[PDB]
Amino acid sequence: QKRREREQHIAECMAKMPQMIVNWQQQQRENWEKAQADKER
Amino acid sequence: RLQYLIDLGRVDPSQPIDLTQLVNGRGVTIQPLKRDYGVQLVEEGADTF
Amino acid sequence: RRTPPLGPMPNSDIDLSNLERLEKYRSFDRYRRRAEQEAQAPHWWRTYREYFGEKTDPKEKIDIGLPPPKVSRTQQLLERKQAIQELRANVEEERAARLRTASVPLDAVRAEWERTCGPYHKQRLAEYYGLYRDLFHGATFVPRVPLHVAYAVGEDDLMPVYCGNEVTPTEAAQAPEVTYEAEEGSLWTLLLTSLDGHLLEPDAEYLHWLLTNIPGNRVAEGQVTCPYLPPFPARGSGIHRLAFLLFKQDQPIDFSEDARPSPCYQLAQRTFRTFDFYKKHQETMTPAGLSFFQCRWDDSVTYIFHQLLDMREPVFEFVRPPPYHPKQKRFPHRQPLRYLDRYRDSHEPTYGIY
Amino acid sequence: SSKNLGGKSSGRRQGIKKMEGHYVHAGNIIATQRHFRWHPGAHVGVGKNKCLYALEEGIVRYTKEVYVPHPRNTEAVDLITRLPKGAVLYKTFVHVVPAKPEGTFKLVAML
Amino acid sequence: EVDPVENEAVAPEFTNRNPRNLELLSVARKERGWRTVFPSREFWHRLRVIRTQHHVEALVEHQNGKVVVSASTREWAIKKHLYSTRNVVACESIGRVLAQRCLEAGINFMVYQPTPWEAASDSMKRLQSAMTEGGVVLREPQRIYE
Amino acid sequence: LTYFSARKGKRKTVKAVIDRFLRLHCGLWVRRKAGYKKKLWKKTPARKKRLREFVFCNKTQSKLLDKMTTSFWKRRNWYVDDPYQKYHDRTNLKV
Amino acid sequence: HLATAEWIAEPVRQKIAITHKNKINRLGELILTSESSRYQFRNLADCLQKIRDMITEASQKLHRIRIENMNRERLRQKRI
Amino acid sequence: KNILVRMVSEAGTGFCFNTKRNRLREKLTLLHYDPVVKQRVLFVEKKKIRSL
RNA sequence: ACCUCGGAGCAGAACCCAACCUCCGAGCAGUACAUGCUAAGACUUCACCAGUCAAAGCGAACCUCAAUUGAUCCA
Ligand SMILES: [Mg+2]
Ligand SMILES: [Mg+2]
Ligand SMILES: [Mg+2]
Ligand SMILES: [Mg+2]
Repeated sequence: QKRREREQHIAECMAKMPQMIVNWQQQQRENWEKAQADKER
Repeated sequence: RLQYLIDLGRVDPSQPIDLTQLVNGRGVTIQPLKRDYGVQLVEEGADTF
Repeated sequence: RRTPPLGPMPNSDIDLSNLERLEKYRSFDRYRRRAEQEAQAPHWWRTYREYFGEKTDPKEKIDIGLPPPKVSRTQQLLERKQAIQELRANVEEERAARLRTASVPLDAVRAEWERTCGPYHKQRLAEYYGLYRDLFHGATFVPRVPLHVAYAVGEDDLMPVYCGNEVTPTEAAQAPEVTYEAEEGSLWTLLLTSLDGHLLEPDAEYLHWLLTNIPGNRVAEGQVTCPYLPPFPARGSGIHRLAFLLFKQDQPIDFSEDARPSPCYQLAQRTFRTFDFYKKHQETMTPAGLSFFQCRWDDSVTYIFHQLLDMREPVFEFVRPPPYHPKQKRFPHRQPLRYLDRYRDSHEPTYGIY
Repeated sequence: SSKNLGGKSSGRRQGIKKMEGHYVHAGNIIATQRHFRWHPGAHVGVGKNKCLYALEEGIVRYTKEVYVPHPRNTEAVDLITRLPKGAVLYKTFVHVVPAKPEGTFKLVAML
Repeated sequence: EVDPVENEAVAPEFTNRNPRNLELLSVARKERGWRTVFPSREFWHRLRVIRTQHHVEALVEHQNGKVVVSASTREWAIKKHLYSTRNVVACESIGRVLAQRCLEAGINFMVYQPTPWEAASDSMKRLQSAMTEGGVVLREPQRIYE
Repeated sequence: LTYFSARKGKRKTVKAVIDRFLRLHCGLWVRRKAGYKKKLWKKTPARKKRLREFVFCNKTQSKLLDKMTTSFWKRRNWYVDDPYQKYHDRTNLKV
Repeated sequence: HLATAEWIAEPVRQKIAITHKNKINRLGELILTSESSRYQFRNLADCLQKIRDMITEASQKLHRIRIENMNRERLRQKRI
Repeated sequence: KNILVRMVSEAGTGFCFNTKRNRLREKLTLLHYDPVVKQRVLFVEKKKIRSL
């Protein structure tokens, strides 16, 4: 039961994972956009 | 070792073999005070047994 | 303690007085060019070329070829330049060159490349592949006859053997069609030999075709002194060299000591040495064409070993030398259990007297 | 008094570990150096403390070769492009001449 | 006893004398090192381009320094069809001819080492594009160490 | 150490040695590297692996540990799934 | 002898032949070797496991060769 | 001025690693290789250990 | 007054080499987040401890710096 619960939790997180990949990446490029705006200032 | 004991006659194959028979044939030494729990049969010489 | 230099120093002829007034490398490309010529210079100190470069004898490798064709340089360059100004007077050529949309006819470029400068390049390729070291023991020739050879595959397909492309023995199983521009009354000899591929002798090669006394461009009426055996490189033995040699023959030559019998499927009889054969017949022909190719093992190769040659197919594999592993210490002071596993022989448990 | 402090560091034990003609196995460190005194040549790799080790197994040879730096090495290219014409730099390089072939083809079956 | 076939005498070690043998098996040594200097000499074959004031020239050359194949605007074969011998059209024509010549000779891989301005130059981009569509790969495969 | 005990008249074992070292029956002493669990944010990955290794000892250190341990720790032990059953013995060792 | 092995079905037998012709001798028999242990028991067990794996798969560098074959096609392109 | 921070994986594997970051910066989120799932996954910060 | 670490001279050219000898510094900072795993062969501050480089391989991609540091127990 413990092993199956751990594997199910890992599978759930990895299922949800690529959306957090892409939205963290767009957040990072938005940080780049804010940084280049601020150094344009 | 088992085949050697059988060929030299210290272990009788015509009767069931256990720890008393092996110890009486002096094929193994067992020290239960030194946490020995018996004899493990290992695979050396399986090709000629 | 000092020792004077054994020759001129490298940066010695540069005047160190007017070093602001001297001309300068402002270009990495200019420095790279000058450093490359200085690296190609001989030098009297120890050099990577001395320790790693290949050391040929200064024999000035003898030409065993045909004399070069003679051209008239003056009218040659006149025709060159007038073709050039005609093309430059073509207005659309300049427009295409400026718009970077021009092109070049590859087939015509190739064909008259073998017309003018293909022979010297072909000699350079075959020198790189090392036939003149192997086939001819150093002696060189410029192949002055374009020797087009192709293999009929399928019903509309054929395989050109150009100067070292890979041709599988499926494509090389039957006889290749050969052409080479020629005149009437001039005799020829065509030879196919496998250099790498001798299973027993490290020095000898195998004859595969010894067609002799060819009247001209027609190839099918000459004396077949040995039938065509398709190449047979063994499994895992690597990539082998097969060479077509074309010889200009002036007189007719008997080939009786070198006539392989009716179908000759013995490698001992098919043993061959281009050095010895051209040594025996040197005063008779002169090499004029050369085309070679590369081959690997195939199922057709398995077929020729089993059915034709009546052989159990040899199998070779490429094995690496055993690793170093220094002499084992009784106390491997700062090493791991991996050191003990390095010197272990068998991976299974052992029990000794028990 | 004696207001000078420090300077008590021991010697680094650097320098040549393998001279000319020494038989050297793969991965053996040839030289250890604080600056680029000897440069890597053929079959000699360089480690991030600028150490020199053998990439192949063989014989160590020290030669003297022309020096053409990488066009991204800015300070070296600056020295090159300020050098006078007709001059070339020379550096001492370390090579390993490999003694053994990579392997052999040998018969394993008679299929 | 069975009489052995006199053909079946095979040497227990094969001696392949092809200089391209271990190279095409990808077990031959590439000359590693020279990490401080330029260019890198860890290759088997190298494309080297020389753009002179009048001519564009290209070699395919072994590690030994032996020239395998060459192609130049110096040759009549190229001069008959270029408007000028120093254009990017010139370079593309040289690359197309050299690509078919390497196809022609059996050199399928080679290592091209341009300096940054050469690599950024349109002529060399057109050159490598012509080489790639001609059929040669400008990246050599890795050596099999084990 | 204690060469003759007060109760038995026997040599005693240094437990600090027992809790730090492992003696293979061939005669080798295995140990861990000092500070292999200290300041790993400072230590580089190659240095971390070097510290995670299990390393042997000198002849001098081995003789010293053999003197601090009694003969009970030098016996041959036939454990069930000992991961050092391979390393208890020497193979192909010439002098 | 692979061809006269009645305990193997016909199409999987042909699949075994065309898949492992590099282990078929000229007498038409399959050859399997094991040298992974110093016990002939384990070596024979490995050989039998190889036979079983071959039967079940029959029931069920490459880059270099591919690119050179593409170049051989591009040289092959010339018709009559 | 800097701080050592422990970052825990978002894959739920419990894997974690310590990095340094400036104290004045916000809460860190990185893409680091998780060896349990054999894949480069997100790690968010979860603790601050000591001051650097 | 100093006590630990590093660079230069003394110690000119493999290594090493002292003084309450002559000078200069260090007890970090910056980047990265595969700064992952594993593994031939070596170096070594004159011992040990500690320290250093690294082929190949798996998996990816297509670190600078000179010192910039602290063992065991225990928490
Ligand atoms: Mg000092
Ligand atoms: Mg000192
Ligand atoms: Mg030491
Ligand atoms: Mg590696």
